[PDB]
Amino acid sequence: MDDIYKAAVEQLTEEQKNEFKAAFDIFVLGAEDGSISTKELGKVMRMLGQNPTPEELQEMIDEVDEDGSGTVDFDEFLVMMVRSMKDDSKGKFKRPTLRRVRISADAMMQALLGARAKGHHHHHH
Ligand SMILES: NCCCCCNS(=O)(=O)c1cccc2c(Cl)cccc12
Ligand SMILES: [Ca+2]
Repeated sequence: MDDIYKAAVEQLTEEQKNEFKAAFDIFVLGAEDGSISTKELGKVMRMLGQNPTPEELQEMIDEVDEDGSGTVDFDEFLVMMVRSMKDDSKGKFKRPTLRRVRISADAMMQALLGARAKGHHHHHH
């Protein structure tokens, strides 16, 4: 959990936090810990059209899980979304060998939000 990523979470207004909070609750649907785990990840990813395995699911969480928690909480959840945005938005550093996982974090949110097709006002974009 980098300070920059942490700041990004706090940089979110009440509406922004509320919107993400809703996704978090859904993400951890049935979660005993309340954090996004492999079980929750698999279900969420399944909706996105993915079929990752438990080992793969844990790896994903590990991507945003810097504390070695093993699960993605509210902090990691926002960080994961911010991480992707920060990349295209900035993409500073960029280690060698290139980066993998072209999965769109925004795309996942759309699946999680659902809304019977009409996910939020289309005018918002
Ligand atoms: N531009 C960097 C993209 C990284 C952000 C997304 N990472 S991801 O492995 O594709 C991913 C997608 C959806 C849910 C995830 C969760 Cl819940 C945890 C870790 C990674 C996840
Ligand atoms: Ca954690």
